[PDB]
Amino acid sequence: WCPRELKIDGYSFLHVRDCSPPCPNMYFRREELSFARYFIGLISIICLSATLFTFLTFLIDVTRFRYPERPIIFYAVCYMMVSLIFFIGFLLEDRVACNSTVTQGSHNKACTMLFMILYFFTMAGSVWWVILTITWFLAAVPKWGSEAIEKKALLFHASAWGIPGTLTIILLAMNKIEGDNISGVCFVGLYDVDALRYFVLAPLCLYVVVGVSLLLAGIISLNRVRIEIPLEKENQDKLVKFMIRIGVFSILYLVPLLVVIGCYFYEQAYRGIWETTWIQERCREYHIPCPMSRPDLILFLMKYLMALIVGIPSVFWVGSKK
Amino acid sequence: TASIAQARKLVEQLKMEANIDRIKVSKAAADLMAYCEAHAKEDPLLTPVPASENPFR
Amino acid sequence: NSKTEDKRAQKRAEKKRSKLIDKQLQDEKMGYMCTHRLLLLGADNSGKSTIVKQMRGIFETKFQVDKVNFHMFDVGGQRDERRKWIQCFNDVTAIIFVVDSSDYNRLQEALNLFKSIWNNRWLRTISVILFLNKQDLLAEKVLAGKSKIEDYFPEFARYTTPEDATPEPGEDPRVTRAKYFIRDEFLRISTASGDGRHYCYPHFTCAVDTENARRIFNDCRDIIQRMHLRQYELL
Amino acid sequence: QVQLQESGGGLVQPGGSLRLSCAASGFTFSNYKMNWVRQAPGKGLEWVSDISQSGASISYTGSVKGRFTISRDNAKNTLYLQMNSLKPEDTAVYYCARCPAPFTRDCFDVTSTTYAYRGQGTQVTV
Amino acid sequence: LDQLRQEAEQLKNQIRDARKACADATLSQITNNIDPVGRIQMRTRRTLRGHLAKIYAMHWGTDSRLLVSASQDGKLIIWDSYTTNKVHAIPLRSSWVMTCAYAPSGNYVACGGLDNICSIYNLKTREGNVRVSRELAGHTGYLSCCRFLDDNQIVTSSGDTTCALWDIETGQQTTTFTGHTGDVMSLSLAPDTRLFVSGACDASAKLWDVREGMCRQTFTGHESDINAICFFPNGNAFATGSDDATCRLFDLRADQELMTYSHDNIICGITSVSFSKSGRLLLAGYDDFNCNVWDALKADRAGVLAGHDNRVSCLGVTDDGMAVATGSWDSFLKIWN
Repeated sequence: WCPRELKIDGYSFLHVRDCSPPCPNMYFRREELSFARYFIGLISIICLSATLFTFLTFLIDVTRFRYPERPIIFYAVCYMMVSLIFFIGFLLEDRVACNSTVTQGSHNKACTMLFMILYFFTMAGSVWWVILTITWFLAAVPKWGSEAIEKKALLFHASAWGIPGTLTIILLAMNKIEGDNISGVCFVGLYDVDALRYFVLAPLCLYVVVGVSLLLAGIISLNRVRIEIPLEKENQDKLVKFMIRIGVFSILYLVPLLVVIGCYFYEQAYRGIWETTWIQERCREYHIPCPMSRPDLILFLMKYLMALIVGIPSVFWVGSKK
Repeated sequence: TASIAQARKLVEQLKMEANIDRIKVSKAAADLMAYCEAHAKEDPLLTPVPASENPFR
Repeated sequence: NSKTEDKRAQKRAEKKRSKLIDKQLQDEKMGYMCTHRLLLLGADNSGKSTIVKQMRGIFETKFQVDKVNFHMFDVGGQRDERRKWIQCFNDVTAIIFVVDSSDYNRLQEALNLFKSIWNNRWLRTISVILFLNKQDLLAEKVLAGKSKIEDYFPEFARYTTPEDATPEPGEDPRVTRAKYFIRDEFLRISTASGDGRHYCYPHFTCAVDTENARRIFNDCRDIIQRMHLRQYELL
Repeated sequence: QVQLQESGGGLVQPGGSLRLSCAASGFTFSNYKMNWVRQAPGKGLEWVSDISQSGASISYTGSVKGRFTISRDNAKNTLYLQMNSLKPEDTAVYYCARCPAPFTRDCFDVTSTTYAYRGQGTQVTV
Repeated sequence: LDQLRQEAEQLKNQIRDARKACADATLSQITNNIDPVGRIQMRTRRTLRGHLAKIYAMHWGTDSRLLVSASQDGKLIIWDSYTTNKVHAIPLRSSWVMTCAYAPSGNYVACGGLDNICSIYNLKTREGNVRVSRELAGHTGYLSCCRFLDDNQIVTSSGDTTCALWDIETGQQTTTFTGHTGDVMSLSLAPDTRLFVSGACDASAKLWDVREGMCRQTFTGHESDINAICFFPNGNAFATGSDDATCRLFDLRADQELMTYSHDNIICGITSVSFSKSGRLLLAGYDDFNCNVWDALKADRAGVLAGHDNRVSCLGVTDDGMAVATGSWDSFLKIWN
């Protein structure tokens, strides 16, 4: 049934009303959380600095970044919003998210605005990478110059902020915002089966598949030139380096995103087993009527690492130092 | 060349010699620099003007 | 306040007129940059009119191939001095240089004109779609034997047909040797100064050819690709 | 004022050796490419030879390839052209034309007498 | 016909000897006590963008407010220097324009070029549209520079060594000026409108009067084609820019070359030449993407003004000497103060 200490003055826990998930050792005992906490600190300095140099690049001059390769800056800012959110979660610990049960629902301002920034900026960063793929597609296959691509750019903005904008708000209609216990942030679907499957997996998967399709189209339209040039003459030692550079960029961004997607599928696959195991092994000590897999620390820490690290490739595309 | 073209050249060269009426080079340079110093006060580029005076602030 | 209101009304009317003019310029942007402009150079007897015939001071003709427009200029109203107005044709994408292969007296001055076009400061980044007009007259002249190449080019004796050359199906080797000698003579001064940037595109055409527009279209596509491979570091 | 003086030439039997001298007054002669251009009777203007600023790159019309030679002296501001083993069609009026640009290797000298930077020339009769 | 050249050489030698006897001291050592101009930095106050292709010529007019610029699209755009507003955008039937002029009274605008036709347009219409008011033909070569005497007469320099004066309502030439051997490339009118000079492609600048078709005098001393010319505000001197990297200031009264402005560092050729209101500042737009300002008294390069992505094609200075307009081949007009 429902434990007496997990009561509020209605959440989604044990499929019954007015029951809340615990805090902070429901699945992980020991100081391991803090250990993971220290580890995420070791990753924060990896992100908070890296594309900050890209910001320094955008603090050097503006006119260099033409629109076919411009949305990388919007991608960088949209993921450094996520980076600073995880940093302030580190600062505000479980105090921000555990008042003691979790901070579920739209009651306090701690989870609400933190979610509004995040979910929106994570989705915005994904859409901005999709937009960079759009610009590469339109600057590779139909050979659009870097002045007739900006005229539709506002329309792309209408799909780069409005599309997350109608998703960062529609989740509030059902009040599906929960705090995170591992790091101390607020997000969606950490304890639901439909809040995160239909609102995180589907958009990211659609973005990944369209990005891969249009980027393969761009790389094969560039391979057309790669096979046109050296058949006649020329040494063919310049565009090949550029294509392997863009390929390393694509892999170095896309692999962590697919790892995040796979970890999310792992969560949706074994969430039922995890909650059943919790029910079975915390029933005698809590004298609740009793009606086998444990979650892994290493791969959750790795998934948080992937979700925090995907802002790397924007420092890749800064080129030679000047 | 043609007789007409060189005839025109010769008659022009002789016609400019009918009246020449030149001036001393030193005196002409003095007149030039005198004009330059006389009209330098209201020149908007030799001396920059404040933002109220020029309309290109 | 009424005078100030009228002044602001006139200012907004002027701003609206400026915005309408800017909108018209932006509308004309795509139409102007879609077209390709070509300039024809050659001698009086070079026959720089037979190039396009089916779709036919300054002689301008327009022809469209495969949703690509081509303006084609034949400025001949000026004097023989060329060092001044040839700077006007800097935004053109190609130069169609038509050379009469049959005549040999004018071949040297055609070579000198092409060298001057290639080495010009304001024509440095312009690719030349070099033609070789009147192949049949050249063929009859060289098979007749009345005129000899060595009378005007002593280096014809120490020359042979290149292996890269692909002769037309059915002809004696002499016509191929002569026409590829002229082609190599133009290409020698075409590939001596310009380090990339612009390239020569030799072709062989006659007075009865009916597909020169296709050649020009393909060559302009290649020039456009190589030009787009310039601002970007890819090459 | 720009001026070019041509000396040499005249009634010369075929097969002889003849030197033509072009002296430059006005401009800096050590900075300009220079061409030699002849006009035959009954024909139009045609280019014969050229020489660069330092004399590194020279070229000749194929009708006079090998036999003709060209040189220049920047200290004297005077250039020379020597013909050897002459054939009788070389009779013509010869001009030294200046290449009208400060630092180039190309220009336009074959014009119907409307050119400016060209001396009066010498008539070589054979 | 050799004897005619013989007395031509005799009179040339007489002219040279007379010029040697006339001059004893140059302007360089005369002006030594004059304090220098000082380092002047003209920032790009305005940037007048919007032309589709390269710009060739511009003019200011009596009011220092309205530019006009001709571009290879076939567009004459009439700007407003104060607010950067395109007042008009006249299209052309021939895309190859090479010069433009603006009348002293803001009524007419002129253009022309490789079509060998001078087109005059009204900047007023009761119907509210800009129309081709007049087409002027009779020039075989391209038109290089046009200027307005008044609303009635226009003097145009063409590519066939001819400068012609035209009456607008008549439509035909009234007085032609010939004598140049090469193409005339620039034209400048006097403050009192009585005289005007034309610099050609033979290092010759010929001074003419607009009443009778005679050349008053010829100025020589350059080495290549003359690309620009401009009178002094006094009206007794003029500076010519050429391809030989030299700007030469000449005196009308002295019939002699006065001063040379050049440096061993510079390598390209001058395209445009203009003065300031006082006449001390000579602004010359070069082919090395920049413009150089000089003092007309000591030949010292006071400053270099850059900011163009191509060669500088046209330079202009307002009649009150307030701002300098530069137009290059990168379709960008710049106002400097």
